[PDB]
Amino acid sequence: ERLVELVTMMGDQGELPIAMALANVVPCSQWDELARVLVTLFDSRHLLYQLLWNMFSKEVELADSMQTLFRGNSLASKIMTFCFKVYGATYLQKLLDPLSLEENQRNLLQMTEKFFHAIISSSSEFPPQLRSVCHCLYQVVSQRFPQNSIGAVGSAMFLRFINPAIVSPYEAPIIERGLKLMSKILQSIANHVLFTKEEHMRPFNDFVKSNFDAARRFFLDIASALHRLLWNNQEKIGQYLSSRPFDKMATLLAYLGPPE
Repeated sequence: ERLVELVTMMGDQGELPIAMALANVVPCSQWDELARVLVTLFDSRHLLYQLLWNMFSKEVELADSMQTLFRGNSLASKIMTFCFKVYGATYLQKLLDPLSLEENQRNLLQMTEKFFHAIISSSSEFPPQLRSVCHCLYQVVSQRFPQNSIGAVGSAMFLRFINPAIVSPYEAPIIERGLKLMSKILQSIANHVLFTKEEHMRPFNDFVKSNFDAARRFFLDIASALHRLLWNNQEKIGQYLSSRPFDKMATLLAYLGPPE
């Protein structure tokens, strides 16, 4: 059963040719899947950060200054969001899994101060396989944008790792909404952005700006086998390859063909 290696020495090809082809080509919908795949199998051959560095580099020469960066779902934010999940569903599980508008306003800060507080002093217990994913992202961003640029790491994390799990504890209205608003405050901190038109959160705009430098310290500290895809897209991930990696692809596949 050496379909297991041959198809892996295939995807893991050096230069990234069969992967820039699977990506430039594979179905828009099938990108959540292509990320589970690409990420999980480049880890195992020790070439992860050649995969991440590629997918980040490209989606950085897009952007238009880096506040559009990694927000929304291209195939690099999906890859990203995956590294985040897999590698850190423990820290975030054991960092969180301890779980009259002047009283409904003196309280949303006493917990937010306490929650955010755990966040930004728990970098000592930050998993080291993630430090390298952030370090990686960090220096790619910096290739182009050193107007902060640690800020991109910080927005990417809070938006797509913490705040997901804080709103809904499903990846781990009374308290549920009492989390969603902390989540509004905490994204405001990460983003270096104040409340304007949305004028019920106007009041916390001073809690937000009091620990934006405090949130950078911690960002700065923590940054320092399916196939069905191939077989179903083979004449197009070969017409692509025409600008012997394909011969290898086309001979391997001639030797297979999946039932379902």
